[PDB]
Amino acid sequence: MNIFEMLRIDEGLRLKIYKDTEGYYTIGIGHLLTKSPSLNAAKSELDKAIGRNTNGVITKDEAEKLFNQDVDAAVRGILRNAKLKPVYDSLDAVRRAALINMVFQMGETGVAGFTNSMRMMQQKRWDEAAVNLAKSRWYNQTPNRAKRVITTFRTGTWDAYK
Ligand SMILES: [Cl-]
Ligand SMILES: [Cl-]
Repeated sequence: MNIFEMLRIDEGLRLKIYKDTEGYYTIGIGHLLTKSPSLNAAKSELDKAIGRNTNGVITKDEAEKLFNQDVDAAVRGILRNAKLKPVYDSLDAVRRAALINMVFQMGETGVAGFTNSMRMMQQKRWDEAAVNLAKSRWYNQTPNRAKRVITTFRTGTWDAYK
């Protein structure tokens, strides 16, 4: 199991524009298109991204191309973030994939505000960090996905995912 397979499970795969859990236009493998309410704005953002007139539909190939770019952006975003980097560098391979999942779903930004968890993670206080991670909107809104990532941090295994 790896990051791609892991996010591919958490996000699903859709080829038609859709509303995510928050009602934002999304497509592919968790690719947020826009925060706005206009489907037009969504379509326009889609076409700009894909580089053709999609008419709100893409193929698998294109979903997968967005997915690659998004994972890559996430890694590079952690690495460039002063608060995340050190976190990421201290972790083992499984756990980094968990931090990358979070960053993917919520932005470097949303992630860096879990300071307390972050610091616990850096100290290797697994059970405590897991408890802290659970006191968040993130968990209350998407509890099953949050639990998988959380076990992941806690155990440093892929069990949540098998
Ligand atoms: Cl893009
Ligand atoms: Cl969920």
